[PDB]
Amino acid sequence: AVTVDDLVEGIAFSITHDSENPNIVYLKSLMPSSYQVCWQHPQGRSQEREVTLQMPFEGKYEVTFGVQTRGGIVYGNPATFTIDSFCADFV
Repeated sequence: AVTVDDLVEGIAFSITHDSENPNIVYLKSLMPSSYQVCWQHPQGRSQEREVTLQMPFEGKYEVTFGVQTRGGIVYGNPATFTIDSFCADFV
């Protein structure tokens, strides 16, 4: 079964700023598509494999990636991302 130490950014999942607008952040599962996944992120919870976040406010943010197993959901340690400047469009 998958463990906490498996659930590492760059391996089990990725977090990426949009190349054109860095206030857009893409959460993506790198697990096989048949895996049930779970995200805890700055606007709550999502079980979609790919999640888009539009973050208007400058700040430091956490994202936790979880994977459904036989024994319930296993969550990795939180990853962080930062938003460097304010984007009024996303308010």
